[PDB]
Amino acid sequence: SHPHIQLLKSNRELLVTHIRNTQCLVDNLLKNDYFSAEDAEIVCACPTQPDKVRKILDLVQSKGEEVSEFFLYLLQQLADAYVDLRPWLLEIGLE
Amino acid sequence: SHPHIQLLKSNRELLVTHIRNTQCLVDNLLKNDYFSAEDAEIVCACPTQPDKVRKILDLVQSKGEEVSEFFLYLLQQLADAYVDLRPWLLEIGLE
Repeated sequence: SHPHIQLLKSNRELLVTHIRNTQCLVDNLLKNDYFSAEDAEIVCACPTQPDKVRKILDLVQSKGEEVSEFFLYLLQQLADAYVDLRPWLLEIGLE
Repeated sequence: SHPHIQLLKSNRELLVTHIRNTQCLVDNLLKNDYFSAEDAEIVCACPTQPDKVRKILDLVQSKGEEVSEFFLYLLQQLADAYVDLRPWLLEIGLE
């Protein structure tokens, strides 16, 4: 079976509505040779963040289980990277 | 005065210990023409994440108030980008 692909296909709405930045995702997929320039360009053509997430998920899924697993670990990494600053960033406090 | 520079210089330890990824930061500073290739290379030479954060802060600060403000808004943006996935990513559940 493909448990990581299934995770993406089964929780699409969560991902589509709750990823507010797709550039870090594309940049990392490019750097690690999972996305081509072509793939990034296709994602670029999608105007809105939700539309872009949909495209990214569609591409990742079609590339298969290993790319899907890599994507989920990337999300984990990114979600953890700056999370411990969240309290301070409210206190300072930015517009 | 330089309130955003002061914010970086006064909360260095928080930032140095609680930023776990510097690549998104460098990538965005490069894309927006605040960092040169030279600057990225200098950050690259720092082995550990804490060492890299120190270097990034030093460079941002020396570039001045507007770059410091941009940096703080970047941290805000990045901290918000995937934060709403944090509960799900525990549930699934990755290594």
